[PDB]
Amino acid sequence: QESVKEFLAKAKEEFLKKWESPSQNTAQLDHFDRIKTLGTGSFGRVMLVKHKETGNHYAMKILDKQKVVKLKQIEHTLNEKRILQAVNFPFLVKLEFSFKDNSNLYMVMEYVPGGEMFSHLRRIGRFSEPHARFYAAQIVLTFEYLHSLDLIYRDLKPENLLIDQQGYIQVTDFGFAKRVKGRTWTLCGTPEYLAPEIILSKGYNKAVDWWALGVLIYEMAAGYPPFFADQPIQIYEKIVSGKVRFPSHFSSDLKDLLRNLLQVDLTKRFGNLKNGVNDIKNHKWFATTDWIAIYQRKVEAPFIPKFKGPGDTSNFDDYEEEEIRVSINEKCGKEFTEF
Ligand SMILES: N[C@@H]1CO[C@H](CNC(=O)c2ccc(F)cc2)[C@H]1O
Repeated sequence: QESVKEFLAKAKEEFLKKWESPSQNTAQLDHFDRIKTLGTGSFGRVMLVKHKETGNHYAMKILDKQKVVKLKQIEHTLNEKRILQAVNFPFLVKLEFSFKDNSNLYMVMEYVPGGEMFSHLRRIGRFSEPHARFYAAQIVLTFEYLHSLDLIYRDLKPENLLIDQQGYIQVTDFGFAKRVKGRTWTLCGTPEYLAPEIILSKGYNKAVDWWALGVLIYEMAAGYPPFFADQPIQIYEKIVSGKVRFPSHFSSDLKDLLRNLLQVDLTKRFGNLKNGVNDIKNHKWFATTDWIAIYQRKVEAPFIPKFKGPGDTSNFDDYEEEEIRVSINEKCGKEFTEF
């Protein structure tokens, strides 16, 4: 379809111009008031902040340079910021500013007050097939966009899908995203979502994102993931086995799509065949989906999150509030020169 082809050609031109000349140093810490911690991690946290002059709210991701180095995430952190400042798509959280100081790296993103898909899924138990299909269609279009730019995402899971005020998805956390034209080798991702070729230490490609979509659709429609077990070693054994059990309430069309996404042989997996993404878009499970209307945000969403305004944090959870310290001496300057 020439209209999709010309869309993706323009998308790649615009991405490459920003990729080749990344923006740097577009804000500073004392232009923001700190409001609340929204999430934590091994080397960083995300905080709700308010810009002092405009009053706008943002989600500020703060990474400690010394911890990034110790946990061997330097390349990944540079990938994350360089990719985020270059992309533009309706279902991706937008990077608004970035900067660094003696101690930390900062990525200031749009704030999405509806919270994570994960919270809403675990509260209701499972989504109906139409509800799962609405979110799945947005991921299919997002992966078509990213893959056309030679980007692998590598972190699909319900916690990384935020729900906006119109009920649409915004994908966040580009910590494992990478520009890859062929194969890549790093072990990364949450256990339940890993493709077999990652578990087996192979050189793998963008087909791992389509496997992860299969896991996400199964979990949305069942309420639990397909390879669930109590410990990672047992999860990994189930993933590599080539078997799955579907609930009887799944439609036949859903089962068929999932068998083709959760295909252990990556050379036979939907999304990775000669027709690429069109084997997924044209599948019977998606027959009711108007792909253009989803992209244009014209479909009424199945669920509108409840929140009081752009400063409401009620859909995120509570964490111990810790200082943001900035040393008087510069740390790890060489490693993060390009940030
Ligand atoms: N666990 C670590 C700390 O929290 C990170 C993920 N959270 C976001 O990316 C985010 C949250 C809300 C929002 F409005 C925008 C972005 C993760 O790396």
